[PDB]
Amino acid sequence: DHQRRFGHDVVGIREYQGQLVAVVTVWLPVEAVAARLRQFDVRLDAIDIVSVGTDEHHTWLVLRMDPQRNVAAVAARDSVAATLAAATERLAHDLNGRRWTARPLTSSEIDDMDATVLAGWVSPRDITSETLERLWLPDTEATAVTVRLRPRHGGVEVSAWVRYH
Amino acid sequence: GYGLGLSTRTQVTGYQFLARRTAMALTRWRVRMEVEPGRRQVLAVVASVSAAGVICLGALLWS
Amino acid sequence: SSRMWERQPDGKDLNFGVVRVGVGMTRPEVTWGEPQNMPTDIELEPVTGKALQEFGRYQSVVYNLPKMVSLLVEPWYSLVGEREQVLGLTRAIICQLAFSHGPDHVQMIVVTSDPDRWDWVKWIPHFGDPRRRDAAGNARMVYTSVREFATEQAELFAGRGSFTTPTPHHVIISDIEDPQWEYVISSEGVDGVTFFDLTGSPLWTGAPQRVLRFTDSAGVIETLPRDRDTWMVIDDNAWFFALADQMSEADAEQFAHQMAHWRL
Amino acid sequence: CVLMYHGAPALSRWLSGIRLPVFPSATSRWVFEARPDLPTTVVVSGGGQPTLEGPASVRDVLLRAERARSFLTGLLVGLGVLTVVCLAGLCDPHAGRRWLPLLLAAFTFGFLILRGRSYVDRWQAITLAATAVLIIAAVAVRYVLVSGSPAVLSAGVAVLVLLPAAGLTAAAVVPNTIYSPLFRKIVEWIEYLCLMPIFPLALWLMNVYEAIRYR
Amino acid sequence: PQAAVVAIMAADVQIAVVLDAHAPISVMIDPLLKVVNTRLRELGVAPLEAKGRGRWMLCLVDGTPLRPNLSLTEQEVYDGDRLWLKFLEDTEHRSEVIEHISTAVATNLSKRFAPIDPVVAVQVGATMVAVGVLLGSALLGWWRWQHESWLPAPFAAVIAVLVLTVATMILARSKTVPDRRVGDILLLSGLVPLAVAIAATAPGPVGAPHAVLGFGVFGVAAMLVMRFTGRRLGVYTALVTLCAAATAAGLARMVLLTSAVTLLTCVLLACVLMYHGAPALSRWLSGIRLPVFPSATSRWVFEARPLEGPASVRDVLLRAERARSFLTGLLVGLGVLTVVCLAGLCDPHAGRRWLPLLLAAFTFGFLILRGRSYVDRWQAITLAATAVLIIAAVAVRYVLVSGSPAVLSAGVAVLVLLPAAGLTAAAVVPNTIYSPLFRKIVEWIEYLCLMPIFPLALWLMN
Amino acid sequence: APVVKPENIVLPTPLSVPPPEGKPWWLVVVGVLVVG
Repeated sequence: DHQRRFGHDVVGIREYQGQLVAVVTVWLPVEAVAARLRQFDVRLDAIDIVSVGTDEHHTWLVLRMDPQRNVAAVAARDSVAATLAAATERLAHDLNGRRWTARPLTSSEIDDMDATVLAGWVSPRDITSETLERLWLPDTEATAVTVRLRPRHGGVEVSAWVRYH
Repeated sequence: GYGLGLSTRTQVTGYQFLARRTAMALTRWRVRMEVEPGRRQVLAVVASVSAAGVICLGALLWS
Repeated sequence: SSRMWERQPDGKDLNFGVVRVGVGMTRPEVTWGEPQNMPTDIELEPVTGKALQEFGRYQSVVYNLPKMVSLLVEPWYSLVGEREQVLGLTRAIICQLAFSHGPDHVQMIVVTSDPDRWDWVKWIPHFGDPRRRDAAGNARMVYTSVREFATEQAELFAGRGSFTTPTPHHVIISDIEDPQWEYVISSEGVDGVTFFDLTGSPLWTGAPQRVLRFTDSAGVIETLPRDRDTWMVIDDNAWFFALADQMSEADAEQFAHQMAHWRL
Repeated sequence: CVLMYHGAPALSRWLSGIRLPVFPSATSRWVFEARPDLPTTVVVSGGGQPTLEGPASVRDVLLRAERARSFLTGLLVGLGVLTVVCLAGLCDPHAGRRWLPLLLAAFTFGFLILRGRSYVDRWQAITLAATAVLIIAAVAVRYVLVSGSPAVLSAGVAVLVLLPAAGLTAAAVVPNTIYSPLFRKIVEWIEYLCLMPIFPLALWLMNVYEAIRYR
Repeated sequence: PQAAVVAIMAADVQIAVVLDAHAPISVMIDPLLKVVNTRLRELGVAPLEAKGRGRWMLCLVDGTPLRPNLSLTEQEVYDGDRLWLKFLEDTEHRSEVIEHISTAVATNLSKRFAPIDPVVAVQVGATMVAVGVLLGSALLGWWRWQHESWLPAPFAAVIAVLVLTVATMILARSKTVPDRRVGDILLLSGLVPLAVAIAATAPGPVGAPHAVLGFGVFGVAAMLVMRFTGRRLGVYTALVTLCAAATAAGLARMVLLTSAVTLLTCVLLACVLMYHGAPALSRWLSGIRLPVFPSATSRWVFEARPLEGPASVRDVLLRAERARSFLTGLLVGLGVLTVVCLAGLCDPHAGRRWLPLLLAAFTFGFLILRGRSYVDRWQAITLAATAVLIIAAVAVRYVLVSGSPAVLSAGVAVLVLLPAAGLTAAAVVPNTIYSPLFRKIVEWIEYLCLMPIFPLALWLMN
Repeated sequence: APVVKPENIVLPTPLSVPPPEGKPWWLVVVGVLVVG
C-alpha cells in the first residue's frame, strides 16, 4: 500500500494484522527515539532499530502500530494510513537535520529492504547497551543487527538480537 | 403580613386559585388555565367520598 | 470595530464621550402607561392588584446592562475605595477608551507616584505625545508629579462647560495625591480635558455626583442616579450604580500588546 | 394514596418552600419604587475575574422549582409502590365476594393510566403508567400462583401478553392520528367515571355497611 | 528552563509546538494565535477569526479552559499533552426576570427539563410488553415445572410467533430510524417464549432434557440474530455464553450421569479458561462481516464527519465498537456463570466445604487481575462486580440454610468489611499509586492463584 | 449596527370587588332554629 498526504512526503505502508512502515537513516546516533513511541495522540506498538551490512552498511527503523489500540486517534483523522504516515513523517523530520538524513520508504523500496534483510544466529542478548559496535565484528558475509523497544509500562524496555549469514 | 392576622374569604379563594395555578405549573409546564382537569378529578374524588358516606348512612337505618 | 466612534456632534456623539464602567440596572425603552381607572383600595381585588404591583416593581428596570459614564458632563471624577479596585477600574476605563476611540480623538495622561503599576500603558498609542519623539517613537504622556507638567498646552484653556468637540479630549489620571492640582484646576475644570482622581481626596470629592464609591468588596459602585439620556443627575441621594468591570494588569498588558500592533 | 395522588402537586409546592405572595389587605399602599438591587455572584475561582450580577432574590425560584419537581417525582414513585402493594391484597379467586377487589383494581388502573395525561415530565408520566400496568401484573401473578386453575393461568398469561401490547399500539397510533372532539371528551370522562366507584367499593371491602347495618 | 513540547489543534488542523512551560498562558496565547494563522495561511487553509465579541482561549481536549494567569505547569499541562485553541463566545447578557411565581416555575421547568414525547412513548410500550411477555413465559415455565400439562406449550408457541412476526414487521418497515431498538427489544423479548415452548414439548417430568433443549434453541436463535441483524450484540453474546454452558451441562447430564459438583467445577474451569481467552476471541469475533448498523458512538462520530481515506476510518471504528461490545457481553456472561457455579458448589453442610472457599478466593484474585488489566470502564466494573458477587453468593448460600449464629456473624462481618477494603484500595491509597514492582508482585500473587485450581479441579471431579 | 425602539404600553386595570357586608344577627338565630 501507499499514500501521499496533506503533509510533505510520500509514505509506503504495509498491512497484514496491523500496519507496518519503515524509515531509512544514514557515527552513533541518539538512542532517545523511545519517546516517539508515545506521540501526542497515537500509541505505537514497537520501535525497532534495524541494521544490515558486511560494506553495504544499511540502517533502518521499522515501526509497528495497531489501529485498534489507536482508534481514538484515527477517528479524528481522515485515514488510518494518513495517521501513521503523519506519525512517521514526524519521526523522519525529528531525525532529519543532522549528518544523518531520514525519509519514509516507498513500498517498492520496502520490498527492496526486505530482500536486502534476507539476502537469501547466536543467542538473544540480555545486556546489550555496550555490545552493538563489537557485535558487528565477527566475520560473516552478511550480518543483520536489530534492537527492539516496547511499552512494557509507562517506560520503554529494550531487547536486541542478531543473526549471521 | 406575618402572623395569624385575619383574612377575608376573597383572599381565601384568591390563594386557592394561586395554589391551583402553581400546581398546574408544576405538573404540566403550561399555565394557560381556561380549563383545568385537576379540579374536575378532585370533584370526582369528592363524589366518591360523599357516595361512601351516603351509603354508610343508608346502612345505619337498618335494625 | 476598533476606534469607530466619531467626533461630530450627531450620531456617534451619543456614544462618543461615554464609557462603559460596569453593569447594572437601567430603565427600559418600553414606557408603562398608568393603569387608569384604578378601583378604590377597598374594592381592589387582591391578586390582580398585587400582581400589577409586582409587574410595575420588577419590569421597572432591565438588569445587568452596561452602565455608562459620560466624560462630557462632569469636569472630573474621583474614585473612592480600595486601591486595587480603583486601579482595576482605571485600567478597564483606559482600555475601553483605547479600543473605542482612536489616538487622534482622545489622548491620555497618567500622573502617578507608583509607575510600576502603570508600566503597561507605554504600549498604548494614546499615551504617545506627538510633540516629543524618542527612540521608541512618540513620548509617553506619563508624569510622576503634577509639577512635572511640562506640557502647558492642556493648561491654557478656560473653565469647562459640560456638553449638552475639542480636538483631542485629554483624559488626565492622577494618583499622586498632590495639593498642587487646585492651582491649575479650579472648581470648574479645564475645557477639553476630563480628569480622574484616583486615591479620593477632599479636593476632588467636592461634588458627590463625581464620586464613584466602591461600597462593596466586589466593586459595587454607588453614585448619584443619572438620566439614561442626558447623563444629568436626576436626584441627589447616592444609590447603587454599577458593579465595576475590573480588569487585571495582565489582561490590560495583553490588550496593550494587541493595540501596539496598529498604527492607522 | 388515592387521595394523596390528588394532593401531590400541592404538597410538592409546599415542601419546596415556594410561598405565594402576601396580600395587602389593610395597608392601602400599592406603589413601591424600591427597585431591588442585583445580588452579585463572585466567580468561584476568586481568580480576579469580575463578579457577575443576578437579578434579585427571585433567582432562588429557579432552585425551588427544581426541588419541587424532585419532590413530586418522589411522591409519585412512593404512592405507586404503595398502591401496587395494597392491590396485592386480592389473594382468593374471584368466586364469592372477590370480584369486588378485582373491580376496584380495574378502576384504579383506569384512573391512573388516564391520570398520566396531566403530568408532562417524562419520568412522572412513566412513573404513573408503570404503576398502572404493575397493578394488573401483580394481581394476575397472585391469581395464577395462589390458584391452581389452568383457566386462571390462561387468563393471566393472556392479559400479560395483550394489555401492554395494547399499550404499545396505543402509543404508536394516538400521537399521529386526529380525533373527534366527542371522542376526546369521552376519553376525559372515562377517567372520572372509573375514579368515582372506588370509595363505595372500598367500604364494601371493609364491610362498613354490614357493621353499621348491624352494630 | 523547562519548556513543554505539546500538540495544539484548531481549524481542523493539529500542529506541534514547544511552549515556555512556566510563563502565564496570557503571555503566550497571542503569538501562538499569530503562529497558527501564519501556518494555516501557508497551508491555504482559512485562518482563525474572532466572531463578534468574546475572547481567545486554550482548552484541554476534554473541554476545560486553562486559567490565563496560570502557566502550563501549575494547571498540570505536561510534555506530550494536547491543547485545543478556541475563541469563546461572550457569555454575558441581560438576566431575565419573571416576577410572577407561577409563570417563573413553568418557564424554568419547560426550559430546563425534557417532556414526554412519542419517541420515548413507543420505547416505553416496547419495554413494558417485553416485561410482560417474559413474565408470561416464565410463568408458563413455572406451571410446566409444577404440572405435567402439555397445554402450556401451544400458548408459549403462539405468543412467541405473534411477537416475533410483529418484531420482524417493525424491523422491516420501520428500519429508517434508530428507534428500531423497539424491534430489537421485541425480538429479545420473543425469543424466550419460543425457547420455553420448545422446552415444554419434552415429555415426562421436567429436568435436564427440557433444560438442554430450551437453552440450546435459545442460544441457536441468539447466534442467528447476529448474522441476520448484527444489532445490540453484547446482550446476545452474554446470552449465547450462558446457553453454551447450560447446553454443555444438559448434554453432560443426558449422555452421562455426572454429578452436579463435577459439572460445576468443569464450568468454573471453562470460565477461567475463557476469561484468559476472551480478548483474543473478541478480536476474532470483531471481523465476522455481519451487517453494519452503527451504534451510538459511531453514529455520533459519523454525524460530525463525512484501507485508505474515510472508509477506512469508518471500518476501523465500527470494527473496534463491535470488538468492545462482544468483549463486554462475554465478560458479563462469564461473570454470571462464575457466580452461579461458586454458589452451587459451596453447600455449608458438606464435608469438603473448606475447599471451594479456596476456589472462591483464587478466582476472586484472578478476576481482580483482569479488572486492573482491562481498559474499558464497564469491563473493569463488570469484573469487580462479579468478583464481589462470588463472595456474596457463597456467604448467603452458607448462612441461609445453615441455621447458626456462628456462620451468620462470620458472613455478615466479611460482607461488610471486605467491600470496605475494596474501596480503601482507591479511597485512601493516593490515586491508587503503587510501584511497578509491587504491582507486578500483586500480579504474580493473583497469577499464583490460578495453578492451584487445576489439581483442585481434579480433586473435586474425583 | 443593532436597532432599539422606545414603546409606550398602558398597564391593564385591576379587577374590582364589592366587600361583603356581613349577615345580620337574626339570620344566625333563624339558621339555628331551622337546624333545631
